[PDB]
Amino acid sequence: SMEQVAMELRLTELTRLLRSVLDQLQDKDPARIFAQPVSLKEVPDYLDHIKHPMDFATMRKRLEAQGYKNLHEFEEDFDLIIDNCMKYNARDTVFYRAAVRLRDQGGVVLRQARREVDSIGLE
Ligand SMILES: Cc1cc(NC(=O)C2CC2)on1
Ligand code: NA
Repeated sequence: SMEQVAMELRLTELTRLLRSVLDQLQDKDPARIFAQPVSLKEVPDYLDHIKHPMDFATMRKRLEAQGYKNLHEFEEDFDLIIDNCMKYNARDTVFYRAAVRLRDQGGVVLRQARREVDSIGLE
């Protein structure tokens, strides 16, 4: 149907916006601490601590499959990256501190992203 095509166009446009958002958020992780899944070779007990691992590569996979239907779903995964890190790692670590900085700098990007999604009507 034409209606189905219209919704699919909206999803494609949301995906384009979120790709730009994801690139901007990842730029706020210059150490690439969140670029890939936490290594279970490096951290064998990780899944005993963290029930829903997340990282930028995993987000990008979902994104290019158009697996984010709205901004909320995308933000949920971004928040997992930060929240998982701040639980597993202590306050005085480069890991925890990278998450705090990503959260703070990322908030700015996401604030304007919400306006664009609403204004254009992408969800
Ligand atoms: C625990 C834990 C580890 C990480 N990140 C990394 O180790 C990437 C390679 C630098 O995030 N949380
Ligand atoms: Na902790």
